[PDB]
Amino acid sequence: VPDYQEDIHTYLREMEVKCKPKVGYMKRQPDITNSMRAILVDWLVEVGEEYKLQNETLHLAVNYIDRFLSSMSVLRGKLQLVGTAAMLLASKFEEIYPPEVAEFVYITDDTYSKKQVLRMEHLVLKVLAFDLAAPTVNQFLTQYFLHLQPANCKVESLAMFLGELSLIDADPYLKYLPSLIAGAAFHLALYTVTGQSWPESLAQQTGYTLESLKPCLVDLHQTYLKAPQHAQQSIREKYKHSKYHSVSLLNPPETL
Amino acid sequence: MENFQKVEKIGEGTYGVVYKARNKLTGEVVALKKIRLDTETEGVPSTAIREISLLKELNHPNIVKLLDVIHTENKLYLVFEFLHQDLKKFMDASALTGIPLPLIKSYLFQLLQGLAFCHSHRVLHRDLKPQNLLINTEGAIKLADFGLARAFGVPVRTYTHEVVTLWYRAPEILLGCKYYSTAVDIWSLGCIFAEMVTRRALFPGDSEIDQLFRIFRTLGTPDEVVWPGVTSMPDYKPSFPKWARQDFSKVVPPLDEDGRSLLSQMLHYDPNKRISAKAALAHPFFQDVTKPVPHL
Ligand SMILES: Nc1ncnc2c1ncn2[C@@H]1O[C@H](COP(=O)(O)OP(=O)(O)O)[C@@H](O)[C@H]1O
Ligand SMILES: [Mg+2]
Repeated sequence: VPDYQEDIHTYLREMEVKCKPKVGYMKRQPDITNSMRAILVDWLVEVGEEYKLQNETLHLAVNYIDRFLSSMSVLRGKLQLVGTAAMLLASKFEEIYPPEVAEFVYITDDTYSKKQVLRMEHLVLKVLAFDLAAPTVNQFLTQYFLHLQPANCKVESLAMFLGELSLIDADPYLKYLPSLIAGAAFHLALYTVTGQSWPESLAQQTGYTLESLKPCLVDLHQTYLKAPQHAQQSIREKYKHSKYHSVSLLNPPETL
Repeated sequence: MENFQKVEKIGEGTYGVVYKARNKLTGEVVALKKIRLDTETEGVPSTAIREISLLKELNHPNIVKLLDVIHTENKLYLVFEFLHQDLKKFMDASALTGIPLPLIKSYLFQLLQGLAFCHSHRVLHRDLKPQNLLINTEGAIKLADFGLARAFGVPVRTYTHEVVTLWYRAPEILLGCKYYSTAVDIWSLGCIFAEMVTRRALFPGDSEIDQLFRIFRTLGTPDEVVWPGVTSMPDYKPSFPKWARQDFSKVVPPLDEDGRSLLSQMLHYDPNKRISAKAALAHPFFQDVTKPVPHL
């Protein structure tokens, strides 16, 4: 435990409140819905796999997208341009090796031109005022993982999977802060794999009792049960792989 | 744009130029960093995207202030507060005289406060060298040039291998560790501390292997006792000559016992045992610290 570690957690807990998108913004969007958003995010999951991008890059792109759509009206035909420039920007921030723009143009099958993607990058930068370093569910998970001695990798792959599922459905999950989503996903992953529960050490560090995770936990549990039915499958396909311990193939618990 | 008169060109990079400039309306003197988007068919360079997003969150007396960002189609300007000069120019001007001990201690104390702030905010600097450090006329020094900086996770993943200017580069990077962290910044400051004291670069390597050997010759060749895991590192070779650690009375003659103690903790081989910025600030070396005015 480095001595700046507690400071970083406190800082991120403050930043997640400042970088939070408006919870009800999709109502105010005339032409696009929670369902088009799910199709976009799911597609971004596949783009991430095709280019072997980090999970963090995916979580950042979604944060950028939701904040951009919080202040800007977008027609359905331009939604994917917003998502593509969001992914390009998260790639430049997060990745050692960001894909070049011509590759992002290729992955949309020439739906947009290079000039459009670059111009959308400019607009997204302007609208977010270059504040690109957002806390994500992913960053909070990796901190929570340190409370497992010894590390349980299966619990980790499962928590990551549950956290990534939350990105798909704006309703309910925009209602919860990344830190709380990460808390429920961690406890749910841990209970599923080891049958154990949210550690007292995390309850003290985060301030969340198991009780306070309950609302988000009920939601997350349902999402988990219904995952094979959900119209968007890219995350399940991704977490079937052995590098993830095929955790998407694990049966969820029936009750909590 | 039209409200800045360019006074002089104070810096250059392949990215663009840095000018000392004056706001024509308010009279405010600024440093103006121009970044070429036009020769970028890739759009805004990730180096600029990181520099801006990270600087905007870092607000501290010992970190240079980003005043404004002007983003047009063909160009990107960063506007910073103007400071008298970088620590390299100061060191060259002081090469004959020497920098007074109370001033070296003040500057190290301040650099450590800026760095501890960066780290508490989950930013790695990764280019700490004298030309990226800025001093004003009132005795302040500030971290600058966040172009190589990165937000890091807890715990860290593998980040970019090519980071830190060779002379200031930590051994865990030279030996090719996949994981590195805040300790690389502490190592660079250690080198800068020694450089202020002796008026000479501590490890002036002309290549990666040369850099490594210069470090070994001074601190001794690391073994599994002082640095567990070192012989297992990707670029480690068992054929490396084994040199013995020199006495610090040889390395930094002017330094007192407290100074030598701090420097050696900043140069510890094992990144895990290397002193943190927070802990460095609490070291006895700083108990008398004052803020003297430099001579320019
Ligand atoms: N705020 C400033 N005040 C005075 N000089 C500066 C300032 N910022 C940069 N400079 C000068 O210009 C330099 C180059 O700019 P820097 O920010 O380091 O970016 P780069 O090294 O990528 O060009 C520094 O070495 C410094 O001497
Ligand atoms: Mg520089």
